[PDB]
Amino acid sequence: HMDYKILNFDAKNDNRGSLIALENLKEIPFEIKRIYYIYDTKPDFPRGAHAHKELEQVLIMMDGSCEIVLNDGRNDKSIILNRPNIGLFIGKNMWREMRNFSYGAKLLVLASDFYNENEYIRDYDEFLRMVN
Amino acid sequence: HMDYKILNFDAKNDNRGSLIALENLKEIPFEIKRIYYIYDTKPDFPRGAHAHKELEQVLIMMDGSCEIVLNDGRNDKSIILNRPNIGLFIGKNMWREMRNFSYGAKLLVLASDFYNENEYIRDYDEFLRMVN
Amino acid sequence: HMDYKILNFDAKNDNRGSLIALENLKEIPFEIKRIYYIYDTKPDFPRGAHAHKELEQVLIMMDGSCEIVLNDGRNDKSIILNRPNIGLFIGKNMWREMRNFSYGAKLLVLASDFYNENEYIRDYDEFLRMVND
Amino acid sequence: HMDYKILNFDAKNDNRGSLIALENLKEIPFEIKRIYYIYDTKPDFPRGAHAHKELEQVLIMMDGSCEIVLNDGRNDKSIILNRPNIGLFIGKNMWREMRNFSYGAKLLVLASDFYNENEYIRDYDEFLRMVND
Ligand SMILES: Cc1cn([C@H]2C[C@H](O)[C@@H](COP(=O)(O)OP(=O)(O)O)O2)c(=O)[nH]c1=O
Ligand SMILES: Cc1cn([C@H]2C[C@H](O)[C@@H](COP(=O)(O)OP(=O)(O)O)O2)c(=O)[nH]c1=O
Ligand SMILES: Cc1cn([C@H]2C[C@H](O)[C@@H](COP(=O)(O)OP(=O)(O)O)O2)c(=O)[nH]c1=O
Ligand SMILES: Cc1cn([C@H]2C[C@H](O)[C@@H](COP(=O)(O)OP(=O)(O)O)O2)c(=O)[nH]c1=O
Ligand SMILES: C[N+](C)(C)C
Ligand SMILES: C[N+](C)(C)C
Repeated sequence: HMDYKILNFDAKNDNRGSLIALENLKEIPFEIKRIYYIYDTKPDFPRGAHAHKELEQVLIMMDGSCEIVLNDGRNDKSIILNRPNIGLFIGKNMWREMRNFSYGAKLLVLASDFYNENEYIRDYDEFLRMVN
Repeated sequence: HMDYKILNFDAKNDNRGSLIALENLKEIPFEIKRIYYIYDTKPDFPRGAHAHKELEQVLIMMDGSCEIVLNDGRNDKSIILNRPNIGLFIGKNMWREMRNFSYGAKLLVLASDFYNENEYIRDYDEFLRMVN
Repeated sequence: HMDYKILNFDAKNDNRGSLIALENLKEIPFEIKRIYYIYDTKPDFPRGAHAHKELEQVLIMMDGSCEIVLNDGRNDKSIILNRPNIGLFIGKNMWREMRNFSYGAKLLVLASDFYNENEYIRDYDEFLRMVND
Repeated sequence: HMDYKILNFDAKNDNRGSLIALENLKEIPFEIKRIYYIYDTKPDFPRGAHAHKELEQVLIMMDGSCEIVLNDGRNDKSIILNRPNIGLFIGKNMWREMRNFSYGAKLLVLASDFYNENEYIRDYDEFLRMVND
């Protein structure tokens, strides 16, 4: 019982393709203040390796695949994201890395707040002191 | 001088790839209430063919290409979206269609409000009466 | 009539996706000796700008779109490739460019012979001289 | 030692992107008679589940990732393909599956011979009987 959740999204499917709509405090359990997206990824060059005190996130794999590795201080879960109709809710005080990006994989992140470099914990031991 | 704008985004480029961050009332000229994204597109099956009174939008081509065709009531502009570091701001009282989607092209839309089927103008003549 | 053909491919479609199969002297009207693919393309960085007296090619956009521009010494013909089930045969004495690549668009090329840098014409003026002998 | 090889390809990289070239009896250790590509793949809809006495293949993920599962009648070997500059040679008397496709992932296959549905083994039990003669 870690603070993440798999979100299965409802798509409007038709001849012209698929559409997924995600709204503030409905499919998204917070108000979107920011989105960012990561592209030109490579499988040998992983990303993240950080935690956040207050910031909450929803991760959608727009293109390709990756392994999200989550850690709350004790046991740690590997979640593979590889389709656009699934999102990963990442709660508070959660260490995450993203590895094994398929070449050119495109990740989309929906953020509960504006970018704040100070509130990044980029040191795993510092994270563990903060958890305990 | 129609109510659209090309947005050239700043990317943090490094070994692990590219990251673009877009924030409420900074890179985005409104507060995000909703995002939706369109995938499994086809070049022979176009989309949109509608206008909106109040709703404002930012369009980002996450994958592949398409032609956005804009119309405000008089002259009409074709804008080709084909890279993730460019967004298209679509203002108020603007008719748009999206055609010539590359097979499997992925469009991302950032919306200034919650989904409201009533405020869709899906009739071009109705749109023109409303403009004049 | 310029020496190119649009090839419409038959796909085997099920709930697991689509398969296209291309064989020597059947859907491909030559013997594949080499294939090449291009990726990490950019809308603002076009490619091609060469011609070949002998080499026949078949072009397939596996991902995204680009604009193939074909010239046999008269006017440019643009052919948009934006789906994987269409191919473009390009015959002999054909100058070609490929521009307006969607970002990260991928092109597959089935070629009729082994790579010879010597047999490349990479100058348009050289190509017109060659076509006006 | 199972009859597969990981192929590392040399790419020509410039500011216009990357090109990989694959030739008969050079980077590909057979003569290409046919190529096929698969697209509109789904993580939950795996493909393959067949073997071939004669047909040699080279697999390349041009877009996205999948898990190739290889079996010559002993234990499964998983090989992840997730970049376009790696290929997977699959020799004779090899059962293969391809699963955990990223959504819309695209696979290119260079094949040593023309398509023969007759020469396909699409039953695993049939494959073990064949490998235990
Ligand atoms: C998330 C984010 C990052 N950045 C900057 C911080 C770094 O200099 C750079 C890369 O971010 P970084 O934290 O290293 O990325 P990841 O989570 O993929 O490991 O981008 C912003 O400017 N704004 C943002 O909203
Ligand atoms: C934009 C949007 C559409 N939809 C529905 C409306 C339609 O039934 C379906 C397709 O939308 P539609 O307006 O036809 O799409 P497009 O702008 O690409 O032409 O999705 C939602 O449920 N929520 C949304 O936020
Ligand atoms: C087509 C091809 C190119 N190359 C090399 C030649 C160049 O140095 C490099 C780029 O090829 P180039 O002709 O510049 O590519 P394009 O037709 O896409 O513009 O790749 C090979 O080594 N083998 C081949 O079969
Ligand atoms: C490989 C191949 C398949 N096909 C047909 C056979 C089947 O009806 C269909 C799907 O092939 P199948 O063997 O089911 O594909 P996979 O190996 O990806 O599981 O395509 C051809 O017609 N030619 C070919 O060269
Ligand atoms: C607790 N969780 C299983 C929903 C992540
Ligand atoms: C008016 N506009 C040129 C900025 C669209």
